[PDB]
Amino acid sequence: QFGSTLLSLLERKDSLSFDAYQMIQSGDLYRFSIDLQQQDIDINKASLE
Amino acid sequence: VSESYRRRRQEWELQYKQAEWEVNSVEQQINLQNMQIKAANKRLEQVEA
Repeated sequence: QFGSTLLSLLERKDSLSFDAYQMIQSGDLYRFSIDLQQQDIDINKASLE
Repeated sequence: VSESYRRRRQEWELQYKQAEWEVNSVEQQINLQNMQIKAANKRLEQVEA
């Protein structure tokens, strides 16, 4: 019973670690997103000119 | 005849100055295209990452 109990805990742990990693990983794309959005703003400024 | 040549010159003057403005406009197009190129690069970089 002890062994099985512990096992389940490790499964829990790795689940959380995966989700955490995934979230922080996904957080980086916003960098590029911001870059390109701002770039479009500047482009529109030039068009206005 | 003299006055006729005068009018002809008036026309040529207006004509060339308008073409001059157009020659300016294409520069703005060039600038925009450069900004566009930058954006495309960013897109590639984003996909890559």
